[PDB]
Amino acid sequence: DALIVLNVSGTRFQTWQDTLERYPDTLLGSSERDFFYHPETQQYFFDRDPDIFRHILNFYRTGKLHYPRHECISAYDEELAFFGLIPEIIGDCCYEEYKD
Amino acid sequence: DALIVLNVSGTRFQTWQDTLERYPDTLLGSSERDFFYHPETQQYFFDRDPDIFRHILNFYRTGKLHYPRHECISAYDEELAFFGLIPEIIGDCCYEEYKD
Amino acid sequence: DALIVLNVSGTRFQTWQDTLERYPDTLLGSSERDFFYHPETQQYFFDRDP
Repeated sequence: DALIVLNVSGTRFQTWQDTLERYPDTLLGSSERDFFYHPETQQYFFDRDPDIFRHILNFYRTGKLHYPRHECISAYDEELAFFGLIPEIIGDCCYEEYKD
Repeated sequence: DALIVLNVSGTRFQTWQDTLERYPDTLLGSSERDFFYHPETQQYFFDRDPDIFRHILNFYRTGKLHYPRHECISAYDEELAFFGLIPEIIGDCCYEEYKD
Repeated sequence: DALIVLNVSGTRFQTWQDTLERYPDTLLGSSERDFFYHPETQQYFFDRDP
């Protein structure tokens, strides 16, 4: 029973190994996180926008992702492409409004 | 009393013990808070997003809660279910807005 | 030249004395902040919505 502290260009978060590494297909669930890991400070630094990463954390928490309404799409698209998320699992209502 | 420094999937929050205990029938008021107690780190990890936790703490502050207009309802009702919070207590104007 | 760290039910912030105490009419600019001050932790705790 261990949880790690990972920071994304500022605000940090606490994640369990099983929750974060249950989707090996995405870069988050692979070993590339160790590339972003910084053992010198015991932190996993991603250096990205610290609001969409929160949505990705909620998605991994529940298995379903939602799209922020005030973060637009040309900021959401870049984050979902950099993080390698699947854009076809982002909720049901949120999927429709994001597509619209 | 004491301002317990607890973080919920990221940033931390502190609030008095009695203010937390004003709703003992809820998960936080009852002994489930001790079940989430982490004496090794002196925090109460809920594995829940801090955004909805802010509204939950606002509810534990007073007799009224408010629902923001932007975030999706699904995650909000999920957080309501996990915290054991009743859904017919979420303000009055915000209640009808959530209803529609 | 000194700035204080004040926390409001969680997330904390850094404020200069002149900026925070330039409006004495409001409770923030008065001495009641010392009532919310916690010298035991060197923090000014308000415990409100952040």
